[PDB]
Amino acid sequence: TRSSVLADALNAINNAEKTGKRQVLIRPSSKVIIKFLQVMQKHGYIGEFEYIDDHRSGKIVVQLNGRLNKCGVISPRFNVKIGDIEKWTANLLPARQFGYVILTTSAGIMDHEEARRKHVSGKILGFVY
Amino acid sequence: STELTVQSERAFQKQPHIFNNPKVKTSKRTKRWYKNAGLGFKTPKTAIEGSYIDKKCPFTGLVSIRGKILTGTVVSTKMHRTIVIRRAYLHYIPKYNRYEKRHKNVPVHVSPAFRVQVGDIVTVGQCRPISKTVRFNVVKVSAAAAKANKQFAKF
Amino acid sequence: GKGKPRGLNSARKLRVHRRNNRWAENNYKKRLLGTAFKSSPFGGSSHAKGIVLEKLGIESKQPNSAIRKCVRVQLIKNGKKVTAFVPNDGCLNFVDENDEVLLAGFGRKGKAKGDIPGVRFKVVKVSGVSLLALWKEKKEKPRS
Amino acid sequence: VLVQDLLHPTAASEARKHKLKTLVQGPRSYFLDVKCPGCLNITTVFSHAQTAVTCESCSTILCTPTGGKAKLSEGTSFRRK
Amino acid sequence: MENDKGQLVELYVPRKCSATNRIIKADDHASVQINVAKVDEEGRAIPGEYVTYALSGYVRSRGESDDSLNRLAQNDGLLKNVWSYSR
Amino acid sequence: GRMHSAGKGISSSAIPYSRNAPAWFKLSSESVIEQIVKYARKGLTPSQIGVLLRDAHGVTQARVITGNKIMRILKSNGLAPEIPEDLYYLIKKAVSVRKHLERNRKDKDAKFRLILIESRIHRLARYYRTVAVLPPNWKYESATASALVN
RNA sequence: GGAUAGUGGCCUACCAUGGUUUCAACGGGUAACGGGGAAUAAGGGUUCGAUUCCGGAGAGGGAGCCUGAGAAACGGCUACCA
RNA sequence: GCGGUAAUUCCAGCUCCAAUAGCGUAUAUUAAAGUUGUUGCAGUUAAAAAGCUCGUAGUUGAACUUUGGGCCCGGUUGGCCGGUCGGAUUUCCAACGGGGCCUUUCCUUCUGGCUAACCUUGAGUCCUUGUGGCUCUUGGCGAACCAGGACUUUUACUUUGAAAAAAUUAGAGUGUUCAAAGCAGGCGUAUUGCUCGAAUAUAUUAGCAUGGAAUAAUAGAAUAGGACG
RNA sequence: AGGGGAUCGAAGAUGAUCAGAUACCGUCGUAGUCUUAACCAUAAACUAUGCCGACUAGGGAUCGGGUGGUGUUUUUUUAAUGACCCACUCGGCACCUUACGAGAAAUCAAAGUCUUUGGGUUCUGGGGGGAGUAUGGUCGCAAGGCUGAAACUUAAAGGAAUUG
Ligand SMILES: [Mg+2]
Ligand SMILES: [Mg+2]
Ligand SMILES: [Mg+2]
Ligand SMILES: [Mg+2]
Ligand SMILES: [Mg+2]
Ligand SMILES: [Mg+2]
Ligand SMILES: [Mg+2]
Ligand SMILES: [Mg+2]
Ligand SMILES: [Mg+2]
Ligand SMILES: [Mg+2]
Ligand SMILES: [Mg+2]
Ligand SMILES: [Mg+2]
Ligand SMILES: [Mg+2]
Ligand SMILES: [Mg+2]
Ligand SMILES: [Mg+2]
Ligand SMILES: [Mg+2]
Ligand SMILES: [Mg+2]
Ligand SMILES: [Mg+2]
Ligand SMILES: [Mg+2]
Ligand SMILES: [Mg+2]
Ligand SMILES: [Mg+2]
Ligand SMILES: [Mg+2]
Ligand SMILES: [Mg+2]
Ligand SMILES: [Mg+2]
Ligand SMILES: [Mg+2]
Ligand SMILES: [Mg+2]
Ligand SMILES: [Mg+2]
Ligand SMILES: [Mg+2]
Ligand SMILES: [Mg+2]
Ligand SMILES: [Mg+2]
Ligand SMILES: [Mg+2]
Ligand SMILES: [Mg+2]
Ligand SMILES: [Mg+2]
Ligand SMILES: [Mg+2]
Ligand SMILES: [Mg+2]
Ligand SMILES: [Mg+2]
Ligand SMILES: [Mg+2]
Ligand SMILES: [Mg+2]
Ligand SMILES: [Mg+2]
Ligand SMILES: [Mg+2]
Ligand SMILES: [Zn+2]
Repeated sequence: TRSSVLADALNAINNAEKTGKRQVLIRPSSKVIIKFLQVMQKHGYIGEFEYIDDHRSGKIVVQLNGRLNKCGVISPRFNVKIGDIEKWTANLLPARQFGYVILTTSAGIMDHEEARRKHVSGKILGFVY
Repeated sequence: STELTVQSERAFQKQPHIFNNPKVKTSKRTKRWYKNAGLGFKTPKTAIEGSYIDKKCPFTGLVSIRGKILTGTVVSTKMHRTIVIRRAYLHYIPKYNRYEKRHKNVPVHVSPAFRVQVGDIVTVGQCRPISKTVRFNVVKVSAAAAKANKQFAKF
Repeated sequence: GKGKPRGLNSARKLRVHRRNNRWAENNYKKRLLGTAFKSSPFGGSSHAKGIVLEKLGIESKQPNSAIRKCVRVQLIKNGKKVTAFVPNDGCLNFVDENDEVLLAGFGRKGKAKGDIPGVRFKVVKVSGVSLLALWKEKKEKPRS
Repeated sequence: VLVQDLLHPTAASEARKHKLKTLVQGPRSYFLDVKCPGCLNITTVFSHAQTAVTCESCSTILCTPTGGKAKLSEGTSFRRK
Repeated sequence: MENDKGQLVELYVPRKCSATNRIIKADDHASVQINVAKVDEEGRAIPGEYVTYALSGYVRSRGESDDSLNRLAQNDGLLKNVWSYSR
Repeated sequence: GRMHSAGKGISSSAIPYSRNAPAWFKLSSESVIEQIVKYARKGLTPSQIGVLLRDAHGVTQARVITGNKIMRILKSNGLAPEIPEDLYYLIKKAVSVRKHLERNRKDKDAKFRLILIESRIHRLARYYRTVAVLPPNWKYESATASALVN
């Protein structure tokens, strides 16, 4: 049954990109999905999106360009200890110069660079490049 | 646990050096001593209103509370005036970078000032060795029962 | 995801499971059974010293044709009886029955060398001296 | 395909879809007011019946149930709301 | 892809699909650059003057070349009807 | 989906966006709640009521015209039964299935079904039990269940 | 209650029926003293630590004890076994 | 894999290679090994999906509850000037962050002790035409925390921090003649002394202390045996 | 252990064939083959392909359900029916073409969305032989089932495709 609802959204986005498309209807949305979709958008990897409102859990239409190669989810939200973040991005980001590991801290869902600038840490969500 | 009789042993149960002079006609029969264990634990009224004798009671008896203060959930109440709690906790395995569920059972003395049932979360305070295994004392009930009266009959 | 539980508490499953499958490793099983110490002629040790019983003439394996010149040795610490190879041209002339010899491995983790069948050891010294030196001429075999 | 509007899709292709795969799901059943001119008043009936609905006063009939929409009974009228 | 002090380093900044904005890399000898000519007052095709679009091999491979062309040209001004943003 | 079979049927009411209204619905809270209880009094199940109220009357959903699910209205009027309705209809099945298996020990497939039915019972109970709607220590027993449903 | 430097089934009376366990009790194995650490170098790991420091245990094997502030001591005693 | 008569593998001579006060060999272990696979394996046919379903332990488990907007305070890098006799701070400016406010908004709570802070103002004013500026008592801020009472749903995570042996490890300083080391040493009036050292970091799992309130659990009010007085 | 025992037919006996012929082919035909009560629990029990969830691509048939229609055919007086037809839509058993993609390949709408490596979970494998052998446990009347090693040996065994 439906496990990580973040998982399906991320995946669907990736396949929409891979098939050379420009939209995905995603379902069922969630606080966490928006806040994630939000961080991508902040950095160019998608366009604008839209919460549609079935009186259920929601749908989201994402508009995307093509700047995006991959946006995965880290399936168990491991804990990360301000130092291990180095080792994370190193494992799953194509170069030191760009790309983001986004994660979840006590002070909000934020990519690893804002995470480093605010000097907080927490669990790990997914990633974008 | 105690309950009833109170003077039910071969020896006379009493509080040490808490003399009550029979010459002096008094209205309460027995003079009773008590304290607050401190650290913020209310000495429940059933300890002051009580007539039980338990020298291992942290409010009415001669034990001091110091060292670890622990909470755990009650899973055995079959031992007269003592119980066995379970304290769960996950345990971190590095190499796998995940934890596994573990637990331990701590035996702890329980004064007739509390009325503990299996399932109650309880806080205990560390002790001087009180029996072969018990090194703790029930110091506060955090629970109640778990909505038992809301398991009654039909409409 | 196939098999392996990905969960965040599944550590215990994940460890145990490994524990189990380590046993399919030939070196891990060998180590923990103590096959070294239990079976196996040498004590677990690197060499071992025994006494020469008979001089043999092992015929090689195919597609080789040879007679391979070896010695049955009875390990001193052990009594265990073992057949060992005597390397280099001659050398079977150096030994003689009832002489002491220092056996060593063949560098194959147990397991016989080439066309020599059964033999898992080789001679290194006799009467305390070394086949090698003897072979050259740098040293001589002791009195008796 | 490749680029289109998921948000504002055509009334017709939406129309033909399954009631669960529309943009926001809704029913496609309806209610009606039914008459059998022996009487003067009008019972309100759901397009899908299960219960063979009887009229207010007379044990007459109205509709029978089926796999889906009810079969209305013989001499009857109906408006929809 | 600059450098320490400004200075354009690393050669060849590639083209790009006008449909998908993926890179149109060298051995993609299956992609296409379509030059649509600019016209003037009464026919007349103005030699050497185009509105152009580049479509990645992938896109033409997937058949999406004729639909995505439509959209591009139409919403750039050289079609009216033909295409519909909705379905 | 589909717990005890390999069926994959999607199929469900598709509830309306319109959380209130229908606007063309006259009557009143008063009107319908009374209608519920009179049927509940005939011995009807909250399901049976919803259905009966759906076709004959115009009750699109009972929870709308009265912000209250049909079961809660019944409880509130004391009409709630001992055990829940679904739980009931499961038991009742296992009782009929069992009765058949007594009469036909040769039917292995009945034996197989009964397990399934009872497994579902036993699981459902434990849910209800967990959330205190069923007394902790409730228990479906084959012997006793036949007297239970009837 | 007795015993102890003192808590404590430590031991004894009386009384009760408890304590642990698939979150692995109990049992077996260890060619097991535990740590600080050692070896291997992308990382994650894997293997090792009798052995210069800290802790513990022993003095051929067991038990017992004198003296003493401190030993159940062994370059102390007593006994048995070897 | 070579050797059964011209052996590029043996036994030698010559010449030649590699490492060199050291080089071979045996045993063990580590790397190679993503051949134990958390990172990270493989299971149609190569080794490997239990004949089938049910099912307890175990692991896992949809969405939803203060978001958005407005105001103030004070930091640390960086620019454009440098005022100045390499570094300085104000105004201009961006940038990234911390604190506290008001928006219907418990901050555990009463009973004083305490006040640092402006709704104050009591005077006016250094001085750029004045809200640029702080001293300054007489109505009017709580929380900054003392201490006494009365009570408090439980957790996981993460942050900073305390407590913390040395030697080892990483690593600063120092020319043991170099170096492995060592923790010395360096300066003069080398006749009566001057002087820099003997750092720092790692120290995790547990326990303690503190900041956070996302993610993930938990408990709450339905036969009202509810909540505030 | 009863019944039943038409048929075909482990075993046995035969006729031929053969150098031999304990077989293949032919005949006789015990057990069996069917059934009740009880055991046994294994099959290449195979799709040699775990289950739940998501996403990624085209096409025509068909099976069950449904909806839409001034569709065809049924005549009667039009209908009502039923069968049929055409478009859609769920959920089936499958075939076709592609293949963005995957693979050592054959091939695969999953065997895809994997070095751009993480949705959840179960099980099994770790060179070949030794060997499903020894042993202990356990189930069974038995036959046997489940669990299930090591010593020793060995440089390949194996898979898919190619050319002969
Ligand atoms: Mg007892
Ligand atoms: Mg095996
Ligand atoms: Mg022999
Ligand atoms: Mg010996
Ligand atoms: Mg299931
Ligand atoms: Mg489904
Ligand atoms: Mg249905
Ligand atoms: Mg006692
Ligand atoms: Mg007992
Ligand atoms: Mg185990
Ligand atoms: Mg030992
Ligand atoms: Mg040691
Ligand atoms: Mg060790
Ligand atoms: Mg030793
Ligand atoms: Mg000693
Ligand atoms: Mg000795
Ligand atoms: Mg003894
Ligand atoms: Mg002694
Ligand atoms: Mg001595
Ligand atoms: Mg001594
Ligand atoms: Mg020659
Ligand atoms: Mg030669
Ligand atoms: Mg030579
Ligand atoms: Mg070397
Ligand atoms: Mg990991
Ligand atoms: Mg492999
Ligand atoms: Mg196979
Ligand atoms: Mg299978
Ligand atoms: Mg959730
Ligand atoms: Mg710390
Ligand atoms: Mg230092
Ligand atoms: Mg027969
Ligand atoms: Mg025969
Ligand atoms: Mg014959
Ligand atoms: Mg025969
Ligand atoms: Mg099998
Ligand atoms: Mg098959
Ligand atoms: Mg299809
Ligand atoms: Mg029709
Ligand atoms: Mg060979
Ligand atoms: Zn009527």
